[PDB]
Amino acid sequence: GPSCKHCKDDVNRLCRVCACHLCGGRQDPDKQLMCDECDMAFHIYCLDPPLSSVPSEDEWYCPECR
Amino acid sequence: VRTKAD
Ligand SMILES: [Zn+2]
Ligand SMILES: [Zn+2]
Ligand SMILES: [Zn+2]
Ligand SMILES: [Zn+2]
Repeated sequence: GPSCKHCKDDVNRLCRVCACHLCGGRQDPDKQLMCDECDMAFHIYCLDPPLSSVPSEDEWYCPECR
Repeated sequence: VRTKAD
């Protein structure tokens, strides 16, 4: 083999390594921002504070990297 | 920004 050792690519499992790094959820992939440093994914609405839309800038850095 | 959908 799987791409992710932690969930073994099971779409019915939550996974904070290959899905939302905060909640593990796979839903709303168009709202999961990819960090341009660590490449973890983050639901805009799991961030604290939450972002109300997908940012327009080219790059974005998660709370663990900025 | 890149999203998981990309
Ligand atoms: Zn995984
Ligand atoms: Zn989330
Ligand atoms: Zn990051
Ligand atoms: Zn982390």
